[PDB]
Amino acid sequence: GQVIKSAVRSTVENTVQSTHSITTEATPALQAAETGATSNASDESMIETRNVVNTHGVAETSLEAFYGRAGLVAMFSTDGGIYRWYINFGEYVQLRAKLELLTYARFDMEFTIVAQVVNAQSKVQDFNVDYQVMFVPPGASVPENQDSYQWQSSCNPSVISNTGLPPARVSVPFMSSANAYSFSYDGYTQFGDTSGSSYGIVPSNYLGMLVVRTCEDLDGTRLRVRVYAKPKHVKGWIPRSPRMTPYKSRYTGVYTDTTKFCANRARITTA
Amino acid sequence: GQVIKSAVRSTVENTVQSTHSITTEATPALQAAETGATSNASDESMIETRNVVNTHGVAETSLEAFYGRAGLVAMFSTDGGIYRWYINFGEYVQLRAKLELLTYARFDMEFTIVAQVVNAQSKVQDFNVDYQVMFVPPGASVPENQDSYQWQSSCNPSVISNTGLPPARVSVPFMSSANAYSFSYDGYTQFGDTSGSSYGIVPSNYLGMLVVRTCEDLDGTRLRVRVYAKPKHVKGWIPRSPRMTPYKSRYTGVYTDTTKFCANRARITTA
Amino acid sequence: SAEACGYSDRVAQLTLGNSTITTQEAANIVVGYGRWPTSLRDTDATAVDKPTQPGVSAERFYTLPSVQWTNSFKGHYWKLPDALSELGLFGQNLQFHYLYRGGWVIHVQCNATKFHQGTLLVVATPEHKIQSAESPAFARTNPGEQGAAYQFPFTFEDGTALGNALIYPHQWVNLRTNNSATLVLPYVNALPMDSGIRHNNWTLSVIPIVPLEYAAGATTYVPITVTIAPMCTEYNGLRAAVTQ
Amino acid sequence: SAEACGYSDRVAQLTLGNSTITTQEAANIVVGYGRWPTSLRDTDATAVDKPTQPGVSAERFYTLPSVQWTNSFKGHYWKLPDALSELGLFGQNLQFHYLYRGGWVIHVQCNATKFHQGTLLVVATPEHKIQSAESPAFARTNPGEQGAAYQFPFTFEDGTALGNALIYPHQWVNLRTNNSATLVLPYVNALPMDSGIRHNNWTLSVIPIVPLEYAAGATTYVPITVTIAPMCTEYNGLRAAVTQ
Amino acid sequence: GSNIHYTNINYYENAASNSLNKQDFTQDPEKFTRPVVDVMKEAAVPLK
Amino acid sequence: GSNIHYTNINYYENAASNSLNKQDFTQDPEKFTRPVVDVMKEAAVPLK
Amino acid sequence: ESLVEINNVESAEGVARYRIPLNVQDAMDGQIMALRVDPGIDGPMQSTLLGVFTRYYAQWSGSLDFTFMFCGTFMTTGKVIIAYTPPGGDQPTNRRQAMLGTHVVWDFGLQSSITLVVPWISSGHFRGTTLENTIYKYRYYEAGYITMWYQTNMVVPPNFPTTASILMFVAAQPNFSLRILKDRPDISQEGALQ
Amino acid sequence: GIPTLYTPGSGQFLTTDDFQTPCMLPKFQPTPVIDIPGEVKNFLEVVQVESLVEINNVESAEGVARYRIPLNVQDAMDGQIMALRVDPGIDGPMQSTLLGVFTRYYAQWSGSLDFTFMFCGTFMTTGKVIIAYTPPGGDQPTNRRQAMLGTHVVWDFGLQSSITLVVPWISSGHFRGTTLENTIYKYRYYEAGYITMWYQTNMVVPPNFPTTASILMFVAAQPNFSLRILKDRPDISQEGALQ
Ligand SMILES: CCCCCCCCCCCCCCCCCC(=O)O
Ligand SMILES: CCCCCCCCCCCCCCCCCC(=O)O
Ligand SMILES: N[C@@H](CCC(=O)N[C@@H](CS)C(=O)NCC(=O)O)C(=O)O
Ligand SMILES: N[C@@H](CCC(=O)N[C@@H](CS)C(=O)NCC(=O)O)C(=O)O
Ligand SMILES: [Cl-]
Ligand SMILES: [Cl-]
Ligand SMILES: [Cl-]
Ligand SMILES: [Cl-]
Ligand SMILES: [K+]
Ligand SMILES: [K+]
Ligand SMILES: [K+]
Ligand SMILES: [K+]
Ligand SMILES: [K+]
Ligand SMILES: [K+]
Ligand SMILES: [K+]
Ligand SMILES: [K+]
Repeated sequence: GQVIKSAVRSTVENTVQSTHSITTEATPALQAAETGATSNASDESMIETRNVVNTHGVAETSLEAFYGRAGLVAMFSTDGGIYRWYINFGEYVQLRAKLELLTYARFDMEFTIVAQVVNAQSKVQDFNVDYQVMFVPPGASVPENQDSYQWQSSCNPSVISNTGLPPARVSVPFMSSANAYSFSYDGYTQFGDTSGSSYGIVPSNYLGMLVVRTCEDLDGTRLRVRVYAKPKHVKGWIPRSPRMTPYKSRYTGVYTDTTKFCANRARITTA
Repeated sequence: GQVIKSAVRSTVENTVQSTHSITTEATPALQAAETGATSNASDESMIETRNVVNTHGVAETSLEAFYGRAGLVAMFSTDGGIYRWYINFGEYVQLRAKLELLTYARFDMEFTIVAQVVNAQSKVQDFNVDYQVMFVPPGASVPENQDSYQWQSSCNPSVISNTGLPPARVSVPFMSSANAYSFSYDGYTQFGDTSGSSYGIVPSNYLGMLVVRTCEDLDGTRLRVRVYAKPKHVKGWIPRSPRMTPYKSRYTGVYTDTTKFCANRARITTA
Repeated sequence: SAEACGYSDRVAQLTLGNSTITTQEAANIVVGYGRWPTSLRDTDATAVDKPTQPGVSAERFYTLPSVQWTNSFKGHYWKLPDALSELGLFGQNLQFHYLYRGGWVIHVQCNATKFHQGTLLVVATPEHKIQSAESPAFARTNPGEQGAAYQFPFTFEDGTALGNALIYPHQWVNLRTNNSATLVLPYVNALPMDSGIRHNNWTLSVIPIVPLEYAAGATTYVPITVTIAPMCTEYNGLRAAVTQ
Repeated sequence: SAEACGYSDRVAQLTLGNSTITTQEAANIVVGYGRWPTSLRDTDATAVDKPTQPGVSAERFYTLPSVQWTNSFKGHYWKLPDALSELGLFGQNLQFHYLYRGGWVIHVQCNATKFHQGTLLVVATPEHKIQSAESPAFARTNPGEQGAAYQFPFTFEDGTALGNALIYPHQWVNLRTNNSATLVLPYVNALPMDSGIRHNNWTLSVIPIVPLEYAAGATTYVPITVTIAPMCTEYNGLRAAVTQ
Repeated sequence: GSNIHYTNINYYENAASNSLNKQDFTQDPEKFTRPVVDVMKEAAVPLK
Repeated sequence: GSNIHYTNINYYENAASNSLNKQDFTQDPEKFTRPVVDVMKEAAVPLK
Repeated sequence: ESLVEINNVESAEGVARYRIPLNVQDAMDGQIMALRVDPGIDGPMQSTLLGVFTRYYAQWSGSLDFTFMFCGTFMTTGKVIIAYTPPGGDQPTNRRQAMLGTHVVWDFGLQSSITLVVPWISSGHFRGTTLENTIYKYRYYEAGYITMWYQTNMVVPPNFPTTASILMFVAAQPNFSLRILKDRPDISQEGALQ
Repeated sequence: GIPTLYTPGSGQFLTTDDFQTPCMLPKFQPTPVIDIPGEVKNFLEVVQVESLVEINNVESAEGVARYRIPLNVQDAMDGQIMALRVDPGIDGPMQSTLLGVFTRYYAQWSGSLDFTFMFCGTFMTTGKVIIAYTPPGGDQPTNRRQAMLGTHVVWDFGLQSSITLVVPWISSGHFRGTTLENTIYKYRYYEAGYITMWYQTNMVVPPNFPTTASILMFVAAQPNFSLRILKDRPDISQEGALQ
């Protein structure tokens, strides 16, 4: 079972007045990092302190406050009036790096879609057009064209809006077949295959794809789309060592080796 | 009367721990499919099981959850500023196949209309225009032109909106003269006629038509319209064998004979 | 008394099954995330078959081949349960079942003398990916009982900072202070159970952060030994033996 | 009701672990010496280490290779635990431990038709020695999962009368009556536990006493199949795997 | 999953205007799976 | 800071539709900072 | 329960595809059939009731009921073993290997049918309904195999049919459920219907 | 229809907004929450865990060697061993630490800091060093005498291999900016001071022993530490879409 409790606080710890200490008994400053434990020396034991009723809160560092805001996860333009986006958050590094701070996490999500019409030279147009975003779960048929039958969307969820209306937005629940999404997986995607391409990816994190189209054909122009995602009701487990190297691939955590993280200085004795 | 009860559950069945069994009395594994009854052997009787408090829900497979979403039922373009659509769900296969999973069903419906203006080459236009959708019950006069008197719509329900506004939407109650809609009818549409063309269609399922027009004449362009329908408050009876062949006709279930449903494999002994 | 004065005694004895491990220079014992290994709850379980719980036949200490702390030593790591997948009955139960769940007791050993200096970080990392290569080699993702040598210690083989590996359960073997590290690890996963031949829940790393040095003429051959014991294990989905 | 009128129903189901055996032409079930398998009592035990009790991983039905009831068939036999010494986790636990103790559930199968006639004696003999030869061959004393063919059925391979083998737990498979025999056997030995690789406590024999005959033209290929399940097993003295 | 603090107030006259039903239970499938006159216990043989 | 007069009423069926959680506390970090078996008091020496 | 289109081979057309071929053997321990147990993938299960609805969803969970009915003459006897092999490797190659998994030994007699319950044994609470690999790597969810072997042999009297059939049924158990509705891949059209 | 008046802000997409919205799968029922060790509710739990400071960030030090503070037998007294600005969010040795990373995800911080040091020489190697914290106002102390006038601890190498110097929160305001960027914001205003280490006596060793040894430096937030105003971590960037 759990031998270490986790009592909750809503403010940081206060400082209590302390006095001098000349003894052979209590030695707060002496530590032993070898144990694997972080020092337990308090301010009051290292110096003489005053009373400080500290009312500073801890809200902005809660998982909900840290993750509870939208970030870009997809950005693309239609081709032939259609685009197929496989749902995954490895394309854009900012949100990706945030999620990788936890090993496992459960959360609902709010997706927001911002779309505009652009021409061949990628210049934005003031043109209102209806667009459809359809969620195609794995196993369902993905439309090949802008007018394929799958767009009937009688079972697949779809959202139809217009570039002239406010951004489209819908919430999605925690959908994994697992009991938490995994942001680090030391294993393979299947039995009987040990090729590197199938390592480090947990399939249950892939819930399908979003296919987008304009309901009718645009003449010479395309639909530009940005998809934002915002985690909600976050529950997380096992904090991880933060990413310290640039991302190189969308599906793997491969990186370029380095001999330093921070820049060098002239000498260790000059701050 | 009813000799078999139907108690309701909100979660699937739990698994209870079981032990070994060596007897001549209880023989759960032995069955007789000839009776017409599905096996009643439980997991606990076939193998030694552990306790599993299963909290998996059953909500997503309820009739309401299965049918409760919009699907395309009509799609057309005006001609001469008008279009007459006979209300029936056989044109687009996705929703059609879903409904045919039940023999009889009662439900209200939410209709959603999405319309845009397109030119002769079928290219979408950013043009806001007022359009009118009028429900003409059987027996009422159907307008011949975009400006006929029937559009006065003093009795027929009509909905007037604009391609610049959000999709139009209205609910309709369970309107059949019958006590349930029928998705399979082994009979004829009338007495004294046994021609094939009048077989397999129950007239009470046809509540009329939707006639559409632009309130004023478009210059060289047309109105493109999509109609979606979403069943609500569903009550169903007698599950049916699912469609297993492509649909060929809008009004009949005629099909092309086949000698197999799934694709072949090399041999029955290799999975 | 050790618990009376509020300190941790430097001696320790670990007894599991028919095996006993002792050390006279320990530095307390770490219990990962403050949690001891526990059995799967009926409300968390999903697989319905009655599980197999081998007990002492699998929950005991297995000692792996030793590793030499060479001059060029960058570190060494082992994947769990991979490293024991072919040792004793733990290995057999792992091979014969689709599903496995269990905790661990890890004991890393490295003694030198009061004339040597050096420091090893002993860390147990959950879901530790070896992703320094575009296409990771199976020999490095699943090195077996021999374990594998580190090639990129500074970046922890996964693109993070070695110095931040302390966020995971760990201890240090600082030659002037102790000669062993002990870690108790609970089962961690996003699932109640998983396949022991397709997924490694933990990775044990032993990394030299302060190079081994010593008074001129002292013993230069200093081995590092790892002894691991599965704890509170259970298996489901019995069939013929299958290895990765 | 079967127990009400005082008779034995001809159908039966045997469920152990993840295995279930059914028969619709049984002839009751025999419980050797009226005793079901039982665990070793603290007052009978001598080995002091905590035992391993594998449970469902080893206590389940294992089906061995079938044997053909040929025209010249004299009978076939299997030694226990020898026959399963290399099957599943039962075999693994047997190999990894010095000591073993356990019972059995044996199910012999042989179906023909109402147009065939023949009778097989299915007997489980404690300490059955194959001593027809001056120096018994290991291949015959420990035939493994394939079992061995009888060469001297009349003398039961041990110098006694076949007809008196009925003093041991047994049943008959008389084609006109039943197509299977089932025997539950408790552990029997002069010791609380013993080595599973040096001693076979029971020997299962299937001997034709009335030759297989049938209406001209009927199926001539009639197999005999043996399915055996270890029951209430425990092991002591863990070490590396060792086979005889 | 579903909320325990849902506000259900109908703004329209006809029930057809109401939102989707929120029950979603399942029932014993016996009328479809075992529509027989004579009960056949799981422990006994089906026909005798 | 935060309000003491906040109105929390859910308009939708599924909890996934709900607004962000409003707790935001922190807990004793011991399971991460001091995950050791033997308690080591701040006033005494760690190892003895 | 509904019939599995189990004999899906070139030589079998229409109704014959529901029959598992059984015949008098002249060798022992032979195999009769094999099948992946996954209810939503392309194959023998796709046209069953269970398969159709499973194909309307993205995830599933629960034990499965596989029932078999012998259809030979009253005089035809035999014993077969039906086994479920949890995932990890390939389908079992011989009876000895198959026999190590979950199984039932079936004896032909008055009660014409037998049920093999494929218990829910999975790492996660749910499994994806497709095993599509190229894009999603869903082969990760493979649920295992079901195989059938001769336990003894099919035996018949003189001049009797030396071949017989077994019908295979499948259904969901009471602990079965589905999640995430999706369009059934089998229903499609190339143009409006008239 | 209830009379309403829509206001400014209508239709806008504020990334930090918090409204209720229709669910794509209204009747979906998620998998149960199971018992998983290590649940974290607030990242303050993480920054309180000690991590190594990349303190020896000089040209000659590559990789792992950058975590080691060089110590050697002296032939002069009162010499300096190392120096560092204590600010947790600025570029430098602290930026790659746990504390540094999270501090870099925020614009303001407050609280005492824990700097722990572990000596890694041989059991026979002795020594005493003084570690001092110099509150702001001037430049880093030039000699031990000057440094010694501030907050400090005298560390004696022995059985207990480590020592902790608490850099108490001593600031004019309740919070400090996490960057000291000057050119634009003049944030040098928030400099928190320096931490320096000096030989109190000397590192002494027996015959033929290594005359050089190392000290590892750890840092973590104290229980009165907090962060405000989330911002994107400057270290995470990309020049094009990833494939
Ligand atoms: C119909 C409206 C469309 C709106 C979008 C719905 C998207 C549904 C998919 C949600 C799945 C989120 C899973 C997040 C985890 C992915 C992590 C990873 O990339 O590894
Ligand atoms: C005035 C606004 C117009 C909105 C549309 C109203 C439509 C009213 C008709 C509803 C009838 C629905 C019956 C569904 C059954 C048809 C089944 C079939 O095709 O066989
Ligand atoms: N391919 C069609 C034209 C496209 C079309 O009408 N597609 C229909 C039936 S295949 C559809 O399902 N459309 C969905 C939509 O566009 O909303 C043709 O035969 O000309
Ligand atoms: N046909 C008319 C022109 C059309 C017109 O005015 N139609 C009238 C009376 S017939 C009407 O009912 N219009 C309905 C509408 O357009 O809303 C004429 O005589 O020129
Ligand atoms: Cl598939
Ligand atoms: Cl497949
Ligand atoms: Cl800066
Ligand atoms: Cl600066
Ligand atoms: K306080
Ligand atoms: K202390
Ligand atoms: K601290
Ligand atoms: K339940
Ligand atoms: K039965
Ligand atoms: K059933
Ligand atoms: K046990
Ligand atoms: K047990």
